[PDB]
Amino acid sequence: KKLINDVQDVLDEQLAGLAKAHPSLTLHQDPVYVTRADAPVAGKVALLSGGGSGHEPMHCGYIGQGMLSGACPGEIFTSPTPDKIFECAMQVDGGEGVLLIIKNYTGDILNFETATELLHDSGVKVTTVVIDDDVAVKDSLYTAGRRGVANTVLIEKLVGAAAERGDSLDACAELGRKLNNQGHSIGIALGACTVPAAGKPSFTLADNEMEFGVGIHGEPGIDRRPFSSLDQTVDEMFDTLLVNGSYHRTLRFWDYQQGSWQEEQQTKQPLQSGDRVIALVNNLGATPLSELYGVYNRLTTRCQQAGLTIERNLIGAYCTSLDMTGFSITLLKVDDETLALWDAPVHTPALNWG
Amino acid sequence: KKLINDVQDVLDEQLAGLAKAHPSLTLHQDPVYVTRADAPVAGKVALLSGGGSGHEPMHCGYIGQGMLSGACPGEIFTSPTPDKIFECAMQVDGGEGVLLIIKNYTGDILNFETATELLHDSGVKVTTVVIDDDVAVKDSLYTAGRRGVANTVLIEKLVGAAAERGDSLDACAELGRKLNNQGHSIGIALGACTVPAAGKPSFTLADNEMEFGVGIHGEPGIDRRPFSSLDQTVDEMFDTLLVNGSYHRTLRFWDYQQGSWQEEQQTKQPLQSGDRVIALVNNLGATPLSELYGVYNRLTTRCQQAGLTIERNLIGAYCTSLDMTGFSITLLKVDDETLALWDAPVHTPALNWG
Repeated sequence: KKLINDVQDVLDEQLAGLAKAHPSLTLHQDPVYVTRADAPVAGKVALLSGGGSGHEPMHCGYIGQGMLSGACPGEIFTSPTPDKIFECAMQVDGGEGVLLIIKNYTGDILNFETATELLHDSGVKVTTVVIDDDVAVKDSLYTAGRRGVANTVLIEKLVGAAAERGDSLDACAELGRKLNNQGHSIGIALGACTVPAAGKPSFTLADNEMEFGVGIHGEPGIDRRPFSSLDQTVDEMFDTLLVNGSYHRTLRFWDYQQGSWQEEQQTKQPLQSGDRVIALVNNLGATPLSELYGVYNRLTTRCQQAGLTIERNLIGAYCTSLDMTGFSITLLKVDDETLALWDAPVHTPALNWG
Repeated sequence: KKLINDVQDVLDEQLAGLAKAHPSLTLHQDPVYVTRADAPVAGKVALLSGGGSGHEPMHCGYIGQGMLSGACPGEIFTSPTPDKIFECAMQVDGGEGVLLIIKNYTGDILNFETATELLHDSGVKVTTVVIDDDVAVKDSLYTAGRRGVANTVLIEKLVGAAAERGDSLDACAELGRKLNNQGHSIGIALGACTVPAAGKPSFTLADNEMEFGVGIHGEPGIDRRPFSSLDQTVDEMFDTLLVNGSYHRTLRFWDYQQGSWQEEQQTKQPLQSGDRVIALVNNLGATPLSELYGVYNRLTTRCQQAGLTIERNLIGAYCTSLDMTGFSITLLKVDDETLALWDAPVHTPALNWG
């Protein structure tokens, strides 16, 4: 049961609605991508992201002043192909370079890496930010690292304010990478999503089961455990953020000066007493907004007990998984300079403040 | 399967979360209601509404500059009692009177009318606007008229901007009543919501059925019909707004000069070729945002064919029914003066622009 017409047409119809609804956005065709109406903006770093459809408002909802210059939607839960990304970046280059924000998945990484090389060869100054905030990893053989989830939104906003303020390409990439090392996420599901071309949900769950450590692509989580109460659920999530906070991994970034990928080992420290944070209680798609307030209520108690100070918050549907019933919690460690970037103007379909 | 703890505590915990999340709000206790942190604002008409919980963000998400002065939440899908309303109005009176916005339900009307008389007797200048936008009525004996649904949000914003620029109580009331006569709504459901004290959803639907003409209290609609496609669904909704737009009914308003209720026969005219409209595509709770863009896409086509011009739009979760899978469409006739009230600053948890 989905509000769609023909299955071949679902995205054409939804992107048509997006363009008609938002005069500040330009829907480009052949290939299809979205940019701010006034892109390219001369003399500022352009910010680009993209990924599968089915995460609305991520990413097209974040295109506008103080956030993304453009976004490349793909098929449902499928990365965009290098051609969209190439053309989108060429469309938004304002003479100061383009920063690509890439969520850590195999498809996304491959496609965005391919476009990056293609761009550099056409003389576009470009570098990259990889997001890998989801702390839930199944104990098995593999490989893919940590997934990029809701902290992508917070980094997009903070790096967007830096770009808009007029920071250089390198300063913007450096902030994005630093913030990646300081943001932590975990998601749960009480019910699965259904992809239009399915006719049945991603997975099934008994009435007393939750899927713990879930992504954004409808995938089952790292395991099935009992669902007992909101407080218990929030408590296991918050505890996991702490115990899985420490993380060492190899990441690649495009070095445009040398025309090659620079590998780096990077370390995340866990959140500690005394840290100041931005909290995102993110709807995965079909949870009542009221329940998210109940989650926020418990989250503040656990933060207070652990010595964490929530400085700012976002509560709502910011990075979704179609019609999945569940939510995620993201905590991102900030300071005075980062808070000032948060409070800066943003004028997008999904986030607006002045 | 709900994100709650003890059933007795659901609202206590969600309202705690609301208050901790939003420093611009003050949560008052004994009795519980919500106001702007700086209420009462001296020298301006105060706007107040309220209703059952379960419609979040309506109404507490609409408290702030340019919209509600305060709101009285009741129990899940139950009107607040006269004591909350009385105390809330007393808290927000700025010396210029209080305007109560009431959704047309048996419980809401009785409770807000009782508080109106009480306030009048305490020397508070007060009057009322009734909202009865839902054009779907079952053909049977009953007697409650038309329900107040998502047009309440648009009216609260437009009347909120007029109160904020300094219009008198009478001018704000007349604007609210005029707007009520020019707005038309209809909702459908593909899946029912579940109230916490239920453990089963409010109705069941075959996989090819929809509940047509549904409200916001999880009630089944005016009938069950086949569900075939997004387009057919939107078309039946749109067609229904037209054919049921004409409406003659009796409303009561508080005359504060005579200290009595003033009955009035009021007429709604249907939407017509050449009309300019604000369009709201409202999530009833668990519909993916992407699908709402597909609805907007079809809605624009039908509006254009009918000769209607959509001047502004809102798309998202603005007046919900817990975890109901469905949506409503609201069209409100406007002119230059009304659009300028729409474009005016509003600073609330759910609506924010500059």
